[PDB]
Amino acid sequence: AVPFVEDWDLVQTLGEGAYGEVQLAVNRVTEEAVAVKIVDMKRAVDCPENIKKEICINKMLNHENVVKFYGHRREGNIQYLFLEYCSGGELFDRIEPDIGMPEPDAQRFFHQLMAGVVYLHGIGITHRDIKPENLLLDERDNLKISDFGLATVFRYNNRERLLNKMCGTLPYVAPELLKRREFHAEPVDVWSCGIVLTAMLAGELPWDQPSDSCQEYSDWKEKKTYLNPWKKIDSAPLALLHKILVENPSARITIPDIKKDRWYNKPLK
Ligand SMILES: C[C@H]1CC[C@@H](NCc2ccc3c(c2)Cc2c(-c4ccc(C(=O)O)cc4)n[nH]c2-3)CC1
Repeated sequence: AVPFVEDWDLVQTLGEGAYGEVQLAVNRVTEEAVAVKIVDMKRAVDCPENIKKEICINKMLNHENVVKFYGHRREGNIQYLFLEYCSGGELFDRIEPDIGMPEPDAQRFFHQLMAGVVYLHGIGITHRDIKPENLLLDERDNLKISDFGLATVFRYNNRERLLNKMCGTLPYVAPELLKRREFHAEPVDVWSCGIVLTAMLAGELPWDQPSDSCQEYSDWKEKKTYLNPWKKIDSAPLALLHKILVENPSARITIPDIKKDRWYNKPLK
């Protein structure tokens, strides 16, 4: 038994918000770095319930493109979650405003993103809030899906549960969430991934939200890809977006088919 190995020093605030804050912790002995999410179980139906679900889901996660879950510590009202420290930071910061990033980097990040999503969907888990700020990068620039505070189970005992809860982030949310009472979970995550792809290649989001009243969204459905925000995206990745950002979730391309898309399998480019 090595003394002090259980002592972690909080040396930097990684993130802060409703949930509370995320601090970088370094092991007193080994100097190992991890991310510690601090969530004060206040209110009632709030944290006490929400944080418990987030924990159960994290305990199911084990994939190279998903933030690792080390464990959790509860000290009365305060709840501590020991998660993977990704020194690379948020993919969000790798996105140059109005520019994006080199197509090959985006393709690489997109490959890793799909890998993570396939994994989650494979074990019946939907994230429900995929966006650049939740996509982390490690020291080698490997994409990691993070924050399962909005995640939930959509498949259990081989039976799919349709969803109806409106959650996520408007710019990334699928249109069916704003138009239908119930919807299939998977196409919703594929959609947000497409908006993330769009952001990586153009450095701007296509619309405030996917609805009629939204100008750019209507233009997209009218295929006005000329000059408009899609003007900055090469034709190959654009052909993929045309298949992902499809109004009808039933007609939307699935991940197995995205894996077959030409740009997706295009070397480097
Ligand atoms: C304070 C300044 C310097 C650091 C910057 N942040 C970069 C950064 C670097 C490494 C990070 C995170 C952010 C966020 C995070 C997480 C993380 C894991 C899991 C969750 C979650 O489960 O919700 C949230 C955040 N692990 N590693 C990191 C912000 C301004």
